[PDB]
Amino acid sequence: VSMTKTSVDCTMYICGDSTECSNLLLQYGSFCTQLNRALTGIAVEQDK
Amino acid sequence: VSMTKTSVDCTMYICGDSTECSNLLLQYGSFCTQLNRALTGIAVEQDKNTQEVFAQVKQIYKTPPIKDFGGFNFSQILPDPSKPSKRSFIEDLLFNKVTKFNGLTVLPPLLTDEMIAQY
Amino acid sequence: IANQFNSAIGKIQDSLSSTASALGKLQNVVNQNAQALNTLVKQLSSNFGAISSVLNDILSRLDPPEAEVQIDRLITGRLQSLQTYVTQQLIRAAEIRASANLAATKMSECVLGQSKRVDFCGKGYHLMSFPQSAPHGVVFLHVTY
Amino acid sequence: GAISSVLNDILSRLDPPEAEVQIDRLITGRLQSLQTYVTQQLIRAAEIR
Amino acid sequence: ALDPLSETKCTLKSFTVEKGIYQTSNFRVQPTESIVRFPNITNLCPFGE
Amino acid sequence: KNKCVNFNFNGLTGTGVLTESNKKFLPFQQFGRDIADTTDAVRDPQTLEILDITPCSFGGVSVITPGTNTSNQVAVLYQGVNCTEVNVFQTRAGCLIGAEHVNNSYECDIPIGAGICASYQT
Amino acid sequence: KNKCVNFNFNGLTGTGVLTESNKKFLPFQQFGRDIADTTDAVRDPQTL
Amino acid sequence: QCVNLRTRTQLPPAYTNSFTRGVYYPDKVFRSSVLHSTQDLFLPFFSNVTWFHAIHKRFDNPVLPFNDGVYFASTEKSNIIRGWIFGTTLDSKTQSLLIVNNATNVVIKVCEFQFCNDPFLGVYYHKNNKSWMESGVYSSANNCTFEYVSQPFLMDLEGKQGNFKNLREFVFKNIDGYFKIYSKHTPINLVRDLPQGFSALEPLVDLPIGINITRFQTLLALHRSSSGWTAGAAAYYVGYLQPRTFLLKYNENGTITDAVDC
Repeated sequence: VSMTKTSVDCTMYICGDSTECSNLLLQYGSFCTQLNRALTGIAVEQDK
Repeated sequence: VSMTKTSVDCTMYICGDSTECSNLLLQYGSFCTQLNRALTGIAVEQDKNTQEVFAQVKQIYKTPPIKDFGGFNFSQILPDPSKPSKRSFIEDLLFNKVTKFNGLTVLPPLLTDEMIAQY
Repeated sequence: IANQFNSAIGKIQDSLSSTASALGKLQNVVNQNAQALNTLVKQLSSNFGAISSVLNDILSRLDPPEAEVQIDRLITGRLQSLQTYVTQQLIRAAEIRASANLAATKMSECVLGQSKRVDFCGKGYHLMSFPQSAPHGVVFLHVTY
Repeated sequence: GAISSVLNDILSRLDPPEAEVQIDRLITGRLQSLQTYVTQQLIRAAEIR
Repeated sequence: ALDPLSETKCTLKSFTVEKGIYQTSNFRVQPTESIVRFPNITNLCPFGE
Repeated sequence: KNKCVNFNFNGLTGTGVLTESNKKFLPFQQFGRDIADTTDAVRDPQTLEILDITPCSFGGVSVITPGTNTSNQVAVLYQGVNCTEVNVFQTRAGCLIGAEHVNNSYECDIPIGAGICASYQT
Repeated sequence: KNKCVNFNFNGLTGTGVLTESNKKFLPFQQFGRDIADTTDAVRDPQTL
Repeated sequence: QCVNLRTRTQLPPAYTNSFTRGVYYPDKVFRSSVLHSTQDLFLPFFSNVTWFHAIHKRFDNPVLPFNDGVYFASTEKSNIIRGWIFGTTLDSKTQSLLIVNNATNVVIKVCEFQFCNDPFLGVYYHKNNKSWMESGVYSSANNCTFEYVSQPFLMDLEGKQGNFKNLREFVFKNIDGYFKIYSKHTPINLVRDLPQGFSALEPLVDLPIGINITRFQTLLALHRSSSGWTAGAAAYYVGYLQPRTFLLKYNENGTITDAVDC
């Protein structure tokens, strides 16, 4: 019926609390926000 | 039932009038071609999804003028001929409650809204 | 029974003419496609590790062999933006198809006939159902005893 | 394809002009690793749906 | 490039073609002129001095 | 104006069609952008006038044909464009050339879009 | 100990909760690791 | 030059609030009925801003820093506040800037100006033909490298007591050598320190000077009908910016109407 919810911050997974790596990631665009929307949309479906 | 039909020119989106970009893009192969196949395949499904639902009848049936149904009033769901689009009151309320250049074009649907109301 | 039917019809006009979140299933489809398209266009302003996002600014500042390296970064990033968009729409096109096959199944069992299936053609004992069109979808008015 | 898999090992060892080339390789690899995960979960969730 | 019927056969990679509709290319209007606009270039220095 | 041309302004470049507009720029504003951070207007630097930047026309090209066994007569569709290059009929899908329009209605054999279809007959 | 802090244990950079180890170890061990190849523990170079 | 003015007295470090003041157009881009964000230097709303006052024994004009840009809200009954000093050392040792309003035009110069212990705009000889115009700023200038004059306008320095009616807000920062200014003019009813409202600040100029700046100081108008100078009645606020993320609500006609601090 359901699956285990998950949520993953793109930054901490890639840039382990590094300001340099983070600033290099902003120029890659909204790839991070898209991934958080998808996982959040999955978790909401498990409750429905 | 359906989604918006879209198509994206993979060359125009990446290489915005840049022959230098196009010559480099050719070294990636048919990555450009495969994307237009998937979106084209999606667009054909949105027309089948509409035919599978509404086109369940082989012939059109019309409502009679003498609307004597034993006290049942189907006026709010039957089409209003006074409107330009021959839709019902409820069909109009549902439409009101609902609301570029970089190679991105929107294809129209096969069946227009007037055709759906006829079914 | 006729007065009960005509009165229930009137309550629908009161609901759909005032409530906005009733058609959230259809509005989420429109908003989902719009965000994916706007997100696809906003990624053109991204550099992907290059000196700039614009090709002419790269071509009008740098040499060919230095620009071909940086131009390869925009292509690699912009190409992934399409795969991320096409792969999503393929999944969105599967949820819409299962919902469409369902609606085609309900138009046959509920409208074209009387269904003994519970909670498939409305809550209660199903008598008949009337369909209504809508943008990118369909509405069923399920009459029940 | 980088010198090391750790981030601080490159941050404390190489300069930004030389580290930026290395950190970009990790991001391209670690970013695809997420897209492969999120894409598969969306397909798995469709079976659960 | 002889006719659109041949552009189809090159797209499908088949000398034979079945009935239907087939997307072959992307029409694009090529620009005619090239406008250049810049504000007035007055306020020159008196180099004759 | 009213012509697909290239743009090289004081601090902006691009390509498109340029027309007048009713937009109210401020005295210090040079150009505007849309919701998607894409340019759609510009103030001429030598004349304080606002000008809309319409994109140049583009669209996919698709052919309408029966099978090769039947014949080789073919029609052509230019998606999402009025008739510009030029037996021709405008639709909500685009400028259709190579096919005749009829006031009669028949069954759909070759879909086009917006309620239009095609077929090879007498 | 028992505090989120930055550290440099003879080059073993990182950040996290340092606390006493209730785990065994080899005589020649210098540190430990988890399944993720992440530095899970460390030996101080001055007080082993 | 070196003599400290008779009306010199040190005011304390007061503080007050800021409802939504310190909001400007970060670029010359037009928008219409949208809501776009930005990442630039602004004032955090509801922050602590220093307050300063003047009156005919308390003359307030000290040295202040210019770390990451500043903000001005010059309440003015009589346009007492005239100009602003900028630079690092603020003397003939190295290049520095001056922005002087001589009641006819915004005179700007960049020279190694000679520093005084308390510069001011001297307005003397009010016995006949006062005229409330220009007449102890500096004493030498060398190696001037820049100049600028603005549109023609007319300001007045006639004394007026009581509470304020007009307010002129200004902004000052220097990024990559370019010195940017934003400002406006609006009336008010100064019932309190500052008003609880919102209004955007438009750009004024953009000078490609190309120097380092770390401090500044204000210039005020003194009457006299260095010791013998009548202090003025005025009040001015000071702020300091920070790199915060904001939202900007543009109306149909392109005028900003509201904003949000993220």
